[PDB]
Order: sequence, then structure tokens, then C-alpha cells
Amino acid sequence: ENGYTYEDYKNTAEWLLSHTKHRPQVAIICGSGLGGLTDKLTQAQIFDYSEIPNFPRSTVPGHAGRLVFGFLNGRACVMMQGRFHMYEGYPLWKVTFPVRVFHLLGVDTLVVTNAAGGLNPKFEVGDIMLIRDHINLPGFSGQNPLRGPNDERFGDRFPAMSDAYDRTMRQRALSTWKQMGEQRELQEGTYVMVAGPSFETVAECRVLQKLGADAVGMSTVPEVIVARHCGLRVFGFSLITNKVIMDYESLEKANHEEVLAAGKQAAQKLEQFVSILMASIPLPDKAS
Amino acid sequence: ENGYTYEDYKNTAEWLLSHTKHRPQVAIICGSGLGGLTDKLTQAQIFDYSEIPNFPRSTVPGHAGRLVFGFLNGRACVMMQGRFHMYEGYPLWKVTFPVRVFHLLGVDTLVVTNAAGGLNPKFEVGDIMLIRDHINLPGFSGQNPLRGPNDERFGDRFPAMSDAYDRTMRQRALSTWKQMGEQRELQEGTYVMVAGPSFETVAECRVLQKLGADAVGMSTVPEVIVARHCGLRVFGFSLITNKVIMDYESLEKANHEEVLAAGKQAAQKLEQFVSILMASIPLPDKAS
Amino acid sequence: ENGYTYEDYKNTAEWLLSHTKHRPQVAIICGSGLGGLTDKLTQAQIFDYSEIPNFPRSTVPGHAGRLVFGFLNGRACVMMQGRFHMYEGYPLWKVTFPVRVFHLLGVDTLVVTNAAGGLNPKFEVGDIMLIRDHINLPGFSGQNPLRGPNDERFGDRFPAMSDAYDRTMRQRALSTWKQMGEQRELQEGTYVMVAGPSFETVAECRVLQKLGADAVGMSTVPEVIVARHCGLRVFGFSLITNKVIMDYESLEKANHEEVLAAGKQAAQKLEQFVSILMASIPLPDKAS
Ligand SMILES: Nc1nc2[nH]cnc2c(=O)[nH]1
Ligand SMILES: Nc1nc2[nH]cnc2c(=O)[nH]1
Ligand SMILES: Nc1nc2[nH]cnc2c(=O)[nH]1
Repeated sequence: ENGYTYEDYKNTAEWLLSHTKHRPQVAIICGSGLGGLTDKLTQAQIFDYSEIPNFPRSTVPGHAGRLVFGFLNGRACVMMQGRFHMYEGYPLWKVTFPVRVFHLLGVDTLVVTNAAGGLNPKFEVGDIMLIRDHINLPGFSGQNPLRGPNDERFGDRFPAMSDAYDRTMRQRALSTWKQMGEQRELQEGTYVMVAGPSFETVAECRVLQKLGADAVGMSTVPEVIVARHCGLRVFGFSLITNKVIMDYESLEKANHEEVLAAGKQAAQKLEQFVSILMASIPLPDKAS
Repeated sequence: ENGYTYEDYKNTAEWLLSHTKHRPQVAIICGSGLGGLTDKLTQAQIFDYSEIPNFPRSTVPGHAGRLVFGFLNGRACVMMQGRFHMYEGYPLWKVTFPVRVFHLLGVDTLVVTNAAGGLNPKFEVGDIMLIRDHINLPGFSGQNPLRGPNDERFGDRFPAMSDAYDRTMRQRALSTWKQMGEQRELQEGTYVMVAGPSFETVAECRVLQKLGADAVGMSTVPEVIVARHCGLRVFGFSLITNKVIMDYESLEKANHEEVLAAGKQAAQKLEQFVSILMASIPLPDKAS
Repeated sequence: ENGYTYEDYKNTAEWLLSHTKHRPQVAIICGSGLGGLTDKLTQAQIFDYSEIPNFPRSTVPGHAGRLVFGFLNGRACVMMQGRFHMYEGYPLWKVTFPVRVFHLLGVDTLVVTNAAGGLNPKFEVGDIMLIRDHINLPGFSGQNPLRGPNDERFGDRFPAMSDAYDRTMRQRALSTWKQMGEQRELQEGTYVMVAGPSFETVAECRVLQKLGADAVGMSTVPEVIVARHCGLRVFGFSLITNKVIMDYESLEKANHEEVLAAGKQAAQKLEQFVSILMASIPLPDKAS
């Protein structure tokens, strides 16, 4: 919304289109440490956020912030390596800008990935959690990417989000995990978005737990919301990079070298899993 | 606050006053589908938000956004048909502007109405819920209409809200429902304001439930707060237009054609009920 | 962050330094009614917020808003009498500005004090609560003082806050309370920051209770967060000035004359307690 006008999304979509032979069907948003997925593309055309018109450039990253087009396991993709977060200063209408243009490019599905902390006791670090639902803490307070006058050309005023995370895709995902003969199971739960850049206190770790959250993070939710408003099929995963909740002798506290989640090894596992699912995402062709 | 200065409220009050023979004692804010209450006025003087000076115009509505003066069942009213919401972009000091000017017009009571979703299991759609209390989610985070320097000419710095919804008015309301010989009872509970324009996920529907909320909505609370700061008697109702909370087979999801709450029929029931209560609201005359 | 640049904190630190013979080791932030602690200083050099460069002046206070340097029970202090709150309009990067400059002055410890309402049933007004942890409601929604690009010269991007309130200092504080032979014990619990200037409804008083909060307030948390990001040892107390949570016959409601907490008497008790603890805060000298 604000700051951006429809023609803005229009000019950015047309520009990209006229600058790439590619026409994407699936946009993929890589979470921290899941950018290597871009290595899995064939015929990649890399665009630096900066080159792309109204596209929000990176506050610091950049060189870990690019939009790369290609083909992944059957599908025509567009991967955003290095996503925007509101903790970096971007208003939510800049953070979710990409999604609006992906819609105008022709994208019909959005797989969003992220790194998150483990709230559910079952979860072990390294785990992967299929996002079945979410709790939008910023949104309850006004920080919803849809705020402002609504463009009925994109969507409705009051979109429902109870059915956000595609049921089929999540079923097919659970099945694909099994068909791969995977040992540690594909977990599943509610992701709670929290804004601030600092990590949580035990007291905070307990309210999110009490609220029903399984993994906590600082992104995804805004993009899921504007994806859905546009009518995109959405599904995502969370790479549990850590976990906490004990005043009673924390013995640790986290920082960032912790948010690696077995680094390469565990990240590679999501990257291939995600690539395997390209086959399981419906062709626009109708494929009947 | 911000954007508005006292003389602004002053000029808007004086202008309206000098433009209307009417001097209101009760301001009524109509929720979605409760604008027909304006049909119940006698000697209506209709002002388009736009004509009124510093008055925030409607982002899209307008022609469902007007301030109409008149008499309703004994009382001298001023009804706002088409209220402002923060999900439309209005900062909370624009959303609650009317209340500040109604105070300067002479208003001493404010009946606020709204449409809300049912969180309490008891509630059936079509129901009416007497607002006994509220949970201000945006306010916990900073989105409180009172934020900014405080004008002691309007009120205190730290107004108490534990006694927001007038006890007497709510008693008289419960009684009036019974005197009307009403079948389905007048429900009563805590209203939780949530900002974002999109509707809630099941996971979100469960935190609001856990927090103690009975009906969820996206307005009222900001206006109740600035009404009280001014010293106005406040009371309101919620037209339960829908209800949800089940990951375990939602089978539905809502949108907006759902938020009708038996449309006309149920809305008419609140509109007359509200008109009947004009008799039950104390005359400034002291009436002793 | 925003609005302020590093050189800004730099110029304000150097200016103060060049304007005071003093070099502080402990910054103390006085809560409502705890400003008399400034009376306990020796060799005080008082600076009006206004005189100090980029320093946010007071929205109304001022004459209850000053930065006074001196010595308190062994330590070289800098006390902020009259702290900034976001309910007054200050963006969180103005509210927490002092802390950033105190860091540049040489401060290594920050004792923050505040007045709060009692959520825990045990607490009696007049009580003092050692802040062992907190729940940052504004931060969950985006209102975190660290938001914006991160200055690695001050700290990391994702600072941990699970270990915010210094364990040792809190142990030494508990001990000092006992060594003083104090009757009513030094309480301890989780402080929940809430923004809005108005006070809470019973319904709101119950969510904070359910969330695990022991005392509710409208400050401290933002400053604790930026203090920690800088690497400062932080510890604080809360003067329980009141308490509520009963729809079922509130019988009272609060306002501000209530937030006195036995005024002088109870405030004096925290002021001396705080002064006694100067001895218990480690000299930068290493003191080995
Ligand atoms: N807020 C938050 N975000 C995370 N991202 C990865 N781990 C965490 C965590 O523990 N907390
Ligand atoms: N947030 C919200 N607002 C509503 N207004 C009417 N129904 C609803 C609902 O289900 N949710
Ligand atoms: N929010 C809030 N702040 C306080 N500060 C002192 N008492 C209170 C209280 O009851 N509520």
C-alpha cells in the first residue's frame, strides 16, 4: 500500500518481464541460511534488488540480497535470496512489495522459508517445521501489510487467513517427506511472528508458548498475508535453528552463531526437500 | 492529539454549532450495517464529513459516511454513519476526532455500536452483545488514541478505563431487553479490538479466546477511550455477525458476505433497541 | 537509531564530558516519585535536558526533567530525573537516547527504577519489586528501540535479552535487603511494559496476569534493551504504587493520586536502598 501505487507494481512487473525471458509460476523466499537454494536453479538470470525499479534495496546485506530467476525441478521459479524484515526499518508495504509484483509477473504459488526458534518442547534444533498456521502479533496491533486503502484489483478489504497455508500442499509435503524415507519426521505447527530484532526473554518465551506458538520468528507472516490477498497458494517451512524457555537456570541465551541449525547439513536438507516439492506444485496448464 | 490542536476541535465544534439549529446530547456511532438507525431520526440535518472542517473524509465510503443530527426517541442526537478505522490508514487521532468535537458540541453520552465475530461459544450469529469491557490489543503496543502530550482541557494524563462501560446504562439496557419481552437474551462480554483488515487464523482465534475475549472487532475501543477521557458516559453493543475457532476442520472461513448477521432483521433489532434506550439515558436537565 | 546518527551520540557525549569534570560509571533512571534520589548526590552538576545537545527535552515536565551528575555512596553517578516515555510522543529512539550517550560517557551499569501497578496478588502497595525479567508487549508488535539498521559499534543485530537483569546484582540486592534487617521482603518478578497512557480495564488486567506479569508499567523496558545491546550491566526495581483485577466489583479504579505508593515514606525506602547498592556495584578498577 502507501508509498506504492498500482502502476508502481505494474512498472516493476513489466520491467522485469521485459528484462527476463523467464515468466515465473513459483516465487520462493529464502530464510536465513536457505539462500543456497539459488544454487539449484538452471538458467538463472540474477537481478540485484537495486537494479529492479521500485524494489526496496537491502539495508546492509545486498550481497546476499538478489532476485534470481530460473527453473527448479520442473517449475519456473523466482527466488528472493535475502528477504526484508520490519526490524530493519522497512515499513511492511516495502517488506511485502515483492509478493505484489510476483503476482503481476504471473506467480500463483509462494513457498516462504524462514529460520525460527523452537517453542514446542518436542522440536530439536535442525528440525523442519511445516507452517500449518500462524499468530500475527504485529498485526493485532496495527502492523498488518494490508493497512491503508484496499486495491480491489489485488484483493478484498477483509481477506480470510484461516485457510492461509494450503492444505493440499501441506499434505503433499508430509507425503514427500515420507516417500524420501526420512528418519526424523517433518514437524508441523503454528509460527508466531514477533518483530523486534533482539531475542526473547524467558518470560516472553513463555507467553508465546502459552499463546499456542510452536516456533517464533520475525518474518514470513507479512508476505503470507499479501500473497493470500492476491489469491496465491502459499506453503512454507521453518528451519528450527534453536530453542529456549527456562528462567529456572537458562544456562545459555543465544545470539546468532547459534542460529545456524546444524548449518549446511540441515539447510541443505530443506533446500532439496523444497526442490523435490516443485514436482508436487500444480502446473497452471491445469494438468488434468 | 498530533495533527490536531484544541482550536481545531474548537473551530469544528463552533462551525457545526453555527451550522445547525441542533445541540446534541447523545452521539451515536453506527457499526457496519447499523447505519439505518439514521432513518429513525426526526428533523435530521445531514452533514457530509467533507463539508465539516477538520473532519476526516472517508477513504472510500463517503456515500455511507455522514454525520446526521436529529431527535431519536426523546433525545437530541448526532449519529456518525460510517466510522473511521485504523485499518484504512487513519492515525488513531483522526479516527477519534469526532468524539473530541462531540464533547465540544455538548454531548455527554456516547453509544458506540459495531459488528464483531463470536469468540464466546455460547454466542449465535445475529446475537447482540452488551460491551461490558474490552481488551485493547493495539494500545498495549503503543496505538492508544491518547498518546502525545495531554490536553488537561479535555482530560487527565492517565485516565482509568476499568469503569469505561457505564454500569447503570448497562443495567438499564439489560432491563429494557427484558421489558421488551425478548426471546433470545441480550448477551454480554468482553470485546477485543484487533487492528489488521484481514480476518483471523484459527491460531489467532484461540489466543483471543484464551485472553478472555468474547467478540473480536476492529473499532470502538479507540473512541471509547477518548470519550471517557472527556468524561462522557459510554455504552455499546456488538452485532455478532459471525464466529470461528477450529483448525480441526474449519469447514468454512468467512470473508464479508458472512458479516451480515442475518442482515436487516438482526440489524433492525439493534437499531430499535438503541432507540428505546434513548428514554433510559439521563437528561442533562438533571431530571430530579 | 533513526533521527540519530553515531556522531550525534558522540557529540552529545563529548559535549557533556567537556562540560563536566565528572566521568560516570553508573547511570540511574528515576521512576515517578523517585527523583529525590538526586538529593543524595555529592558534588552534583545539574544539566537541564534542553542545554544538552541532541537531548530530547521534556514534553511538559522539564522542571522535573534534568540530568544530574555526582557521587552516590562510593560510585560516580549520572541520574536522569524525569525519564521519557513513548506515551508522550517520543519515538523509542529518543526515549532510549540517554542510554546510548551514557555508554559513550563511560557508564557500565544502569539501575532503572519505575512505579508500577501490582498484578501479583501477593504484592501490597508500597512494596518494592526486583525486576528479574520482563515482557515487552510493544516490542512484539514492532516497537523495539533497536529497530532500524544496527550499529555494530554499539552492538549486535540480534542481542539476547534472556539474561537482561544481572543475576549477581539481583543476588547482592536480595542480600542487601536482608543485611538491612528489612521487615517486608524485597519482592521479585516479571515486569510487563504496556504503552498507552490510560490505565487498564479489568479484562486487560487479566491478560497481563495470565501472561505471567507481576507488575505493569509504561517504561524501563526500552532502556533495558538498549543498555544491554551496548553491554551494560542492568538491574532495576519497581515501586508498586497500586494494584487491580476485579470485574466482580472493582469498588475502585485508580487515576494518579493513587500512584503515590505511600509517597515519601515508600519512595525514600527505595532511594536509600538504591544508594546502599552503590557499594555492591563492581568498580571498573577490576577491584581484585
Ligand atoms: N525471535 C526469534 N527469532 C528467531 N529466529 C531464529 N531463532 C529465533 C529465536 O529464538 N527467536
Ligand atoms: N477481526 C474480526 N472482525 C470482525 N468483524 C465481524 N466479524 C469479525 C471477525 O470474525 N473478525
Ligand atoms: N499501566 C499501568 N502503569 C502503572 N504505573 C503505576 N501503576 C500502574 C498501573 O496500574 N498500570
